[PDB]
Amino acid sequence: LSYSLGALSMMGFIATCFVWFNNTVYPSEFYGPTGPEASQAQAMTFLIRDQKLGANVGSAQGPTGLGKYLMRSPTGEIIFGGETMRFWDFRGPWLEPLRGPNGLDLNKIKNDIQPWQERRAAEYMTHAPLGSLNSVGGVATEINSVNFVSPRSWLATSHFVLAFFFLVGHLWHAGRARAAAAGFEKGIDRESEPVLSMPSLD
Amino acid sequence: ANLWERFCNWVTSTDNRLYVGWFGVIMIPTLLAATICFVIAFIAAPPVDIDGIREPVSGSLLYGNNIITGAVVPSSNAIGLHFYPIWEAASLDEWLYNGGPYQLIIFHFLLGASCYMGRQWELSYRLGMRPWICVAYSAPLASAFAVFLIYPIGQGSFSDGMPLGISGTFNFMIVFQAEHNILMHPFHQLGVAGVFGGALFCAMHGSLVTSSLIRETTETESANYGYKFGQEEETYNIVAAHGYFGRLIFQYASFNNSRSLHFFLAAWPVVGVWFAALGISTMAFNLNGFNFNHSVIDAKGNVINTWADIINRANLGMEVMHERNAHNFPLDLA
Amino acid sequence: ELVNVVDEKLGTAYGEKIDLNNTNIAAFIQYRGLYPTLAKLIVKNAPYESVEDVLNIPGLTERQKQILRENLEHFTVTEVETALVEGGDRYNNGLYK
Amino acid sequence: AWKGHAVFRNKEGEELFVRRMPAFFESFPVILTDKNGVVKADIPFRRAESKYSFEQ
Amino acid sequence: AELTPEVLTVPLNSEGKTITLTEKQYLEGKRLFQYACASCHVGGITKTNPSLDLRTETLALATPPRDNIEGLVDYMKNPTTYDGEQEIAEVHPSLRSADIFPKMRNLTEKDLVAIAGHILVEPKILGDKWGGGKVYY
Amino acid sequence: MEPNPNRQPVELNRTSLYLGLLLILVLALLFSSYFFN
Amino acid sequence: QTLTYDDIVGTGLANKCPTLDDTARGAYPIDSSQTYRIARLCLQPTTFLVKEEPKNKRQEAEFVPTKLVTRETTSLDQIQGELKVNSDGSLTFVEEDGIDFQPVTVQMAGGERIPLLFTVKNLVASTQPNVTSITTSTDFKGEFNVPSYRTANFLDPKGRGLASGYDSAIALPQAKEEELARANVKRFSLTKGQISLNVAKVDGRTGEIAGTFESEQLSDDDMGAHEPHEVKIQGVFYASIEPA
Amino acid sequence: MEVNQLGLIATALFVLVPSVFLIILYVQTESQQK
Amino acid sequence: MEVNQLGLIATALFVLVPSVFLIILYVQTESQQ
Amino acid sequence: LIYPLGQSSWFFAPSFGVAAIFRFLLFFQGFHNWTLNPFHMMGVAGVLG
Amino acid sequence: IFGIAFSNKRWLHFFMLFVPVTGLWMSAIGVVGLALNLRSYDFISQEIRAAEDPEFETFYTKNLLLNEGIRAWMAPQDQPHENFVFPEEVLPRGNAL
Amino acid sequence: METLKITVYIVVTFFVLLFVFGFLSGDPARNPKRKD
Amino acid sequence: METITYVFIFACIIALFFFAIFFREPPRIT
Ligand code: CLA
Ligand code: CLA
Ligand code: CLA
Ligand SMILES: CC(C)=CCC/C(C)=C/CC/C(C)=C/CC/C(C)=C/CC/C(C)=C/CC/C(C)=C/CC/C(C)=C/CC/C(C)=C/CC/C(C)=C/CC1=CC(=O)C(C)=C(C)C1=O
Ligand SMILES: CC(C)=CCC/C(C)=C/CC/C(C)=C\CC/C(C)=C/CC/C(C)=C/CC/C(C)=C/CC/C(C)=C/CC/C(C)=C/CC/C(C)=C/CC1=CC(=O)C(C)=C(C)C1=O
Ligand SMILES: CCCCCCCCCCCCCCCC(=O)OC[C@H](COP(=O)(O)OC[C@@H](O)CO)OC(=O)CCCCCCCCCCCCCCC
Ligand SMILES: CCCCCCCCCCCCCCCC(=O)OC[C@H](COP(=O)(O)OC[C@@H](O)CO)OC(=O)CCCCCCCCCCCCCCC
Ligand code: HEC
Ligand SMILES: CCCCCCCCCCCCO[C@@H]1O[C@H](CO)[C@@H](O[C@H]2O[C@H](CO)[C@@H](O)[C@H](O)[C@H]2O)[C@H](O)[C@H]1O
Ligand SMILES: CCCCCCCCCCCCO[C@@H]1O[C@H](CO)[C@@H](O[C@H]2O[C@H](CO)[C@@H](O)[C@H](O)[C@H]2O)[C@H](O)[C@H]1O
Ligand SMILES: CCCCCCCS[C@@H]1O[C@H](CO)[C@@H](O)[C@H](O)[C@H]1O
Ligand code: OEX
Ligand SMILES: [Ca+2]
Ligand SMILES: [Cl-]
Ligand SMILES: [Cl-]
Repeated sequence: LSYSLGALSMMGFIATCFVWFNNTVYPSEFYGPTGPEASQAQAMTFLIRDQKLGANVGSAQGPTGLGKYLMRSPTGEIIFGGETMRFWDFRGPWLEPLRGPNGLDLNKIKNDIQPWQERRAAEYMTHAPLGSLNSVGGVATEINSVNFVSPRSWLATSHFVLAFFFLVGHLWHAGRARAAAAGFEKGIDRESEPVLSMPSLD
Repeated sequence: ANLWERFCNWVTSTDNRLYVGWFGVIMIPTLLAATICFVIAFIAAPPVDIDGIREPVSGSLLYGNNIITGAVVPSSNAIGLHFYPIWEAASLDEWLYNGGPYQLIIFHFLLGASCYMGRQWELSYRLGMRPWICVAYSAPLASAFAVFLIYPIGQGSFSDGMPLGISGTFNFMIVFQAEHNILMHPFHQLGVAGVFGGALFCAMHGSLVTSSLIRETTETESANYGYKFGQEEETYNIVAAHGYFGRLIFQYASFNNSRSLHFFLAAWPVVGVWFAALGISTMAFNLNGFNFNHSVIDAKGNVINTWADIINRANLGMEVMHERNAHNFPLDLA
Repeated sequence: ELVNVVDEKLGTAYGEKIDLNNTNIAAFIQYRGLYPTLAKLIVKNAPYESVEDVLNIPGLTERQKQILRENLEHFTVTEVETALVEGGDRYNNGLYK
Repeated sequence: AWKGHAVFRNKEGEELFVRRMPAFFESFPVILTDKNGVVKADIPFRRAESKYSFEQ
Repeated sequence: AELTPEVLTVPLNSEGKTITLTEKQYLEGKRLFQYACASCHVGGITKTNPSLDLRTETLALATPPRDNIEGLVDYMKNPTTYDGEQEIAEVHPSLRSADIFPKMRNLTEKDLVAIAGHILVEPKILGDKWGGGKVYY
Repeated sequence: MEPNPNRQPVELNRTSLYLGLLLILVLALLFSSYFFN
Repeated sequence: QTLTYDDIVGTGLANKCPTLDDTARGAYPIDSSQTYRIARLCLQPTTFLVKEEPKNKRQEAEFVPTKLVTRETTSLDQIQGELKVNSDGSLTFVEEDGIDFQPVTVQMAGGERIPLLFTVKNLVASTQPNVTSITTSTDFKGEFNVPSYRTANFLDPKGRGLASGYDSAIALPQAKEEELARANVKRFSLTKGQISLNVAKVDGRTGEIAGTFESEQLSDDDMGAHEPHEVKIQGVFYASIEPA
Repeated sequence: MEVNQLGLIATALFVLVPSVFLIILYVQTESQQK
Repeated sequence: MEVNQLGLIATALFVLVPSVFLIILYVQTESQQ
Repeated sequence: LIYPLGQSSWFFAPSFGVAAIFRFLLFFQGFHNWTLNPFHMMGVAGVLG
Repeated sequence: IFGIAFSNKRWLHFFMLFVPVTGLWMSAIGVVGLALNLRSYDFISQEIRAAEDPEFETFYTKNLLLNEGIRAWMAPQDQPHENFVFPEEVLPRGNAL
Repeated sequence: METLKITVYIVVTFFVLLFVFGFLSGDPARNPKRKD
Repeated sequence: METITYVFIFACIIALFFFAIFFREPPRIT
């Protein structure tokens, strides 16, 4: 039993990461966008908006000196700027048409963004997996109005909790199985206390 | 015997002043590496661009910090969850600017502390003990995993792991409240019950045993000399202690079974801290504290504020000010 | 003497009207008919020596000119301020709600 | 030495009063009202939508 | 304070006609707005374009005017940019684009009137909170 | 393990305490001016 | 033989400009009646040099090597603009748009870090007269703009800024202001840089050229809080020239 | 006066360290079996 | 940094005075009997 | 008792409620920087210890 | 395991009284100070350095910015007797948020 | 860096092998009571 | 002087650990 508990704990941690990051066997059409996905979609949304207003999003310098919309990853790929720099490993079908060999392609951004991509980015940015335990959607300071917690959050949180307790159960039963096999799971024999037969530590 | 047998016998020896063991052969090098890097970085590391915006934060003593303000600063947001060992940097100067020490320290620490827990199982087995001290230790250990590994994974960056420093810890807590309303989360509330209760029951048990010590000493010596290491008789009168506490409240609210009592002392803080750890580890996936913002509304529809709405105003102040140069778009989505 | 140039500009007509050479594009929402079509053309074709030069933007339809004529009273022009126009800040100046 | 009592006025000549710091606050904004508590001037943080700057 | 017929009386058109919504219409409007619109317009702002809000004064300066029932109902059928110059059904939910915004598929003309009435009544209740964003929470 | 036979008790009688404290305090009274400089 | 994003991702190649074979020693004819543009200009820095700040004015300061600490995030690319044929046969490139800046931090011996906005923003660069064909003897020389490394919203660690932030040192409520004016009053720098492009290879058939560049510009001045350093950047470039 | 700022701790430790050495030795002499 | 100039001797005496108190008491315990 | 007695009024004492106490914590952070206080730090060590 | 261990049960249980009891007593002393606003709010040396050097940043200065946000954003509703009116433009905010 | 990487890989492999072979070396029997 | 002070106190604590562990008063069954 303890061996299987350790196995299931490991599987639970793996499933938690699968539903949090993977959008292939957990399609975002059904489960909502991943955390990385929605953050990338926000950057896409305001790139589209500001570029429609006339911004040259490739040369727009943000307050820090990094590009406001576009910057380089630590290995040079062109990626979305702002805090979503952390999410540049994200890949999704609404975004890949804009990607070329060196990352996000400025000419494709300038000329080839389709209305369905603007729609999908707006949809995912506004269904980011953030929300309260009573299912108020959005950041923690948001007002009541939207009844939403992403299925990705429900599935990730539940399976981390279960995986953790199953790790505890593994330690519990593994340690007990060892003690029972060796014959001291009920306590120390007063007439045969092992430490009393050992040399002092000092 | 052969050298491998003698080596195994020394590793697992119950006679070493500090037990080594097989968990120990991983624990000892990893904890030494993490300790040595931590001490050197805490004293002498240059500023670290934690948020990936070329705005380096000084953590070390030589670079303007004291004990309260100093920290080993988390690795850069530009790295995210990427693995950043020394050999991935072009130079130590680059490694330091991007927060390489933080990853080296927390990864060696988490591995070493996991082996510390396994080592507690291992020695209990070698000594013929029951095995579950290591299960009690899983509660602080799980909490360290929550703030150094699980929260970064859920948010996509080790730049959001807890900093290795006193003021950096407070920074993590305040930002956590702004983004998850952790105070309103029942797992953190169970955590508080766990540590308030643990401190309460610690003082209670200490005071009750101390109150019923059997007279073995004179007025001019410490009563502690009334107990001798390894004596067979109990050193206090548990029947007197229960007779006191059962009258303080009522008889059936008091433990007369020492095994039951000490099981309760173990279980209450351990379970409470498990829920604390699970609070951080599930807010890592943005299932946040209760949100009652504008929950109370009058007959016309005016918002009638509650204390939850006042909490919300404080959280907003934290939200709008934190990482004041890092956000370009209106929503903080991780 | 050291001067904050943005505070200084608030004491000019920039602090009273839409400055066609400097003001961020969201300000054109204040008046009917300017956003987003004219607002984009105005920012793209800036700077202007006088407010009336906005009527010379090539390609303006006759209705667009009428709308601009009705709103010249709400416009001003001042010297281009580097701090207000760099960083693409006329298109997105870091302010949302 | 006392510098004397400062009387603040806007361009229309109305007397304005600086909101005093309560003891609770290590720092405090600069906000000026008329005698009826209506805000008339301040020192802005964000400038881009400032309406009450001393310059204006 | 109460949700009176006066509060529930809002402009029907640009020519001075008003319409008085029932309490059931007001409740229906809140429900339908949350159902179809609040993911972007919670509290009267616009998350994907915060420069444009749902404040009555903002709607009044839209082209064509949107500060009345007829204007808002038309917007939900055939939305335009703020200057009326471009039709944006391809990127904004509407009856015209119910094929790509499926939550619009079951909205009836009666439902659109309720959503419009909600947008006009709510600032009469909440004041600056409506369209104010986090500053006014 | 067997104790070390080379150990010796140490003593400082009261007069030596007084002589030593006088030496230290007078040395401090002398050198302090040069420490402050 | 054409690489995909998944071929390139994480290798460092995304920060490198295209190269031309050693066989590319041709000549690209310019038709003075045709209009041209640069469809892609790429600048890959390989060395950052910083001029030391000497105590002796009689001493001529030198540019010294530095260590890059901000990783493979340094190249300018996807730059485009008009390539004008002037009446004297010289060509002038007028930069229009592109990824034409990178913040870069290099570190001097002893630890001093030098941030700069490596850039060719608003580049205008011209060849010698009578360039009937672009060859390995063609050179481009020009000027560009170097705006403030931080833009106007940037707030310092005490919350002070230019277009936002406090305008005083609020943690020292009764300090005298005069000594803090340089830190309290943020200023936005705008200076000029200079660049030379030395053509080393030409594919006459494709209109591609490559070579080396050297540019000089000022580093970050922290919104007026201290003096900038002089920086010299050297590297390789690539450009694709097309009939427009 | 512009004195050396380390003079205070220099004087304090100059007194304290050897004085404490002597006090330790004295008191443990008194406590020895008589 | 502009630290408080009494902080060094404050910290030094804070450590030394109670530490030597304890050392005095410990050593004279060892020397007994 | 002592804390509100030193302040302007009972208003700034803790109110008796769950969320009200949470507000008290956050007030002490923003106004008093109470996490930085070494007497609070010793309290934390005693409770967690 | 740990290098040290209890050996005296009487000391062990006294220590269990001493530790949490002493901790709560210390926290009470700090709150007595806060009754008078006698805070550990700042490190003066940090503030002097940061005021003169706009590149100097620690977690200590980062937390003060959070405190300043807390005060400005919660005070009008949390202290209604003061009748605070803080215009939008004076509220401290970082970029975008 | 490459030499550092190889060195650490060898060090880690060494200690991991000690861990695995150690626990394979009759660990259930290493207790004070019933060995089986 | 501040940094020296902080590191000195820390070094004393680590030395104290060493003595408290390896030069403890040995526990003896009475
Ligand atoms: C309260 C208890 C509880 C509940 C309600 C759930 C519920 C769920 N779990 Mg979780 N889990 C739990 C406890 C629980 N779990 C515990 C204690 C652990 C160990 C820690 C796990 C470990 C775990 C993992 C690792 C995963 C889940 C997953 C899931 C989801 C999918 C379940 C599934 O399909 O299984 C599988 C069902 C079977 C194995 C039964 C046989 C199914 C057959 C093979 C299907 C064949 C289908 C095929 C198409 C038929 C074609 C025939 C053809 C000829 C036509 C579901 C929401 C999955 C998930 O969504 O992750 C987020 C997932 O990956 N759970
Ligand atoms: C993997 C398990 C899993 C997950 C991810 C979900 C997820 C969801 N459920 Mg489902 N469900 C489950 C199992 C699960 N459920 C089980 C076991 C039942 C039978 C009770 C149901 C019956 C059910 C109903 C009837 C409904 C849902 C609904 C929902 C949705 C809203 C949930 C909510 O508001 O929670 C509220 C949160 C809580 C109640 C908190 C739970 C906290 C527990 C007590 C913590 C447990 C910790 C651990 C197990 C205890 C350890 C003890 C320790 C000493 C060892 C969400 C998608 C709702 C929905 O929208 O359906 C469309 C809905 O109406 N679920
Ligand atoms: C690591 C996290 C952590 C920990 C462990 C602590 C620990 C502590 N905090 Mg700190 N706190 C923290 C983080 C933390 N804090 C942070 C990040 C902040 C933001 C700055 C604060 C802000 C804060 C404030 C504002 C205060 C504390 C206080 C305390 C102390 C409270 C002791 C106590 O039990 O009072 C509980 C109350 C009592 C013990 C009083 C007696 C209670 C009686 C006996 C109850 C009888 C109940 C009765 C039977 C009826 C029950 C009915 C039922 C229905 C409810 C304790 C040292 C308090 C303090 O320092 O006090 C001096 C305090 O005022 N903290
Ligand atoms: C390079 C540099 C400078 C690095 C330094 C960087 C840095 C950040 C350093 C941190 C500085 C630091 C430590 C700050 C903390 C400061 C701080 C707040 C101190 C609190 C001081 C103080 C007086 C607080 C008052 C409250 C108080 C008394 C707290 C005491 C807490 C305490 C010591 C609790 C005990 C903890 C503990 C691990 C006990 C172990 C006990 C033990 C061996 C049990 C085992 C055991 C159990 C049994 O049941 C039985 C039967 C037996 C037999 C047995 O053995
Ligand atoms: C003026 C007038 C009218 C005057 C009238 C006066 C008068 C005559 C009054 C008569 C009384 C009366 C008629 C009515 C009373 C009115 C009334 C209901 C008042 C309510 C008072 C009230 C609300 C009290 C609440 C307090 C309360 C009951 C708290 C319970 C707390 C609690 C969780 C308790 C126990 C739970 C538990 C498991 C504790 C264990 C803790 C623990 C680990 C202890 C350690 C420990 C335990 C041992 O057990 C022993 C052995 C040892 C070794 C040991 O370590
Ligand atoms: C960097 C680390 C530094 C570590 C700290 C080192 C601590 C060093 C402490 C040294 C103090 C020694 C003092 C011993 C003092 C002491 O024990 O004296 C008494 C001692 C008598 O010794 P006996 O052989 O009688 O032994 C008796 C025993 O009990 C002594 O242990 O004589 C000497 O020690 C001889 C040399 C000192 C003679 C000094 C006399 C000075 C007269 C006063 C001068 C001042 C007035 C001048 C006026 C003009
Ligand atoms: C894998 C190896 C891991 C080794 C890690 C090193 C562990 C260090 C443990 C503490 C050693 C020092 C103990 C001195 C004190 C000492 O020697 O105590 C020894 C003492 C033994 O108690 P007894 O019951 O034997 O004593 C009874 C009578 O003698 C009392 O008069 O132990 C305790 O009292 C336990 C409670 C205090 C436990 C204090 C824990 C402190 C943890 C460290 C906190 C400070 C960190 C600061 C960081 C900058
Ligand atoms: C995000 C995905 C949205 C959803 C869902 C809805 N709206 Fe929207 N709205 C959105 C944007 C990006 C804009 C600006 C579009 C532009 O470029 O001009 C709007 C605008 C409006 C307006 C006009 C506001 C004004 O001040 O003139 C109205 C009246 C409006 N939206 C209403 C509305 C309704 C009723 C919705 C649900 C049925 C709805 N919107 C959904 C973004 C999004
Ligand atoms: C900051 C300044 C710090 C300065 C610190 C100076 C430290 C000085 C340490 C002095 C050590 C004295 O060393 C101490 O000697 C005495 C005798 O003298 C020994 O005592 C031994 O001899 C005496 C006398 O016969 C016996 O009664 C006793 O039973 C026996 O143990 C102690 O076991 C030892 O601990
Ligand atoms: C990650 C790479 C490792 C993969 C290894 C996969 C395991 C496949 C079989 C490996 C077997 C290892 O071989 C193992 O080591 C030595 C070799 O004689 C033996 O030696 C051991 O025997 C006895 C068992 O009572 C011990 O008390 C003794 O101290 C120890 O030397 C083990 O009994 C044997 O089981
Ligand atoms: C034994 C390890 C000692 C720790 C070494 C610290 C880095 S080395 C240190 O680096 C500084 C910044 O570049 C230099 O200014 C300084 O001259 C140099 O000694
Ligand atoms: O990094 Mn640290 O803190 Ca998590 O939210 Mn997003 O990111 Mn940043 O903001 Mn809020
Ligand atoms: Ca050449
Ligand atoms: Cl922050
Ligand atoms: Cl962002």
